[PDB]
Amino acid sequence: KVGRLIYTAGGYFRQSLSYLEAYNPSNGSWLRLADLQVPRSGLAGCVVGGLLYAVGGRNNSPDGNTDSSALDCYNPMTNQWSPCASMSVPRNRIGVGVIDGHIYAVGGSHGCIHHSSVERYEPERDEWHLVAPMLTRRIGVGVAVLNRLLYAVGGFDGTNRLNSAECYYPERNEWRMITPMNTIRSGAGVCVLHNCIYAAGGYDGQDQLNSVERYDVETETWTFVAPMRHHRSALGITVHQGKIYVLGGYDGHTFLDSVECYDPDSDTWSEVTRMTSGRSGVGVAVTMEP
Ligand SMILES: COc1cccc(S(=O)(=O)N(CC(=O)O)c2cccc(-n3ncc(C(=O)O)c3[C@H]3C[C@@H]3c3ccccc3)c2)c1
Repeated sequence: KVGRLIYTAGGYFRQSLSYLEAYNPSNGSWLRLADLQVPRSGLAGCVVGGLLYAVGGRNNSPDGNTDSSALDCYNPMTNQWSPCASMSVPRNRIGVGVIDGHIYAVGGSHGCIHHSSVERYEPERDEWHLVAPMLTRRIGVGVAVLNRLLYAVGGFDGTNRLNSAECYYPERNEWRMITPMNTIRSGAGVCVLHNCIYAAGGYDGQDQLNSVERYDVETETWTFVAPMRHHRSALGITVHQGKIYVLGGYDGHTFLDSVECYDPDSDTWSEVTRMTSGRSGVGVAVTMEP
């Protein structure tokens, strides 16, 4: 369990970014690691087998906006990125989750197209295949996995921001609606802690949010917990040693460098570190130090 870092990849400030940086909660240090081969914002990060994956996004640059179908793999042992097989379609503002060593890519946008499609990556075979699509088109969708079920939360369907959510049951290759959130959220951070799916922040169509609510998969209720100190949309999120960490985002005025940490035992947030520069739309995941 020792030696794990919080990795943040890509993001946005003025343009899409190629940064890969890793925070050590044990000593407060940040490390700058190998840049992404292509700058990307609106991507998602995940880890399988100790390897860090960067999935989808968009390269917003002065000379273009290119939505990404890319899957790239970072090995901390080598400090090198390697391309993997690309997805069927570009997916900006994507959500991803891992079930039993397989990466699920959910939703996202391609130009004005809002995807309901979903595809699954097999790392050993380096292949993507489409699975059943969601019941709703969703970009800026939050995704997390609990008890080998995959949850897609909120987002934007092309017309409305959403409080709805749904769950994918792999053995039936089927999606079902779950209880909707209390709050409309696009671009929230979604993660799993204990027996709940948490949705932190986002944009409700009017303001960036500091509220946080959690879905109890047993009781099927959404309950608010303590709000974050900072309102933020397009934040990064992960869980580490029983606590939630939120990284960066946009508060309506500033691209935040703030990293906050939620303690579920006390139901409190605290500010634990700052990123090296403010940014939004990062991918985040946890694995061993390089
Ligand atoms: C002012 O500049 C910025 C401020 C913050 C972030 C960024 S971003 O570069 O990181 N980026 C932006 C990109 O992909 O082009 C991005 C990435 C992931 C999630 C979201 N996100 N969060 C809420 C909503 C919403 O409006 O419902 C959306 C975004 C998708 C939805 C949207 C966009 C346009 C019109 C309607 C709806 C955005 C830029």
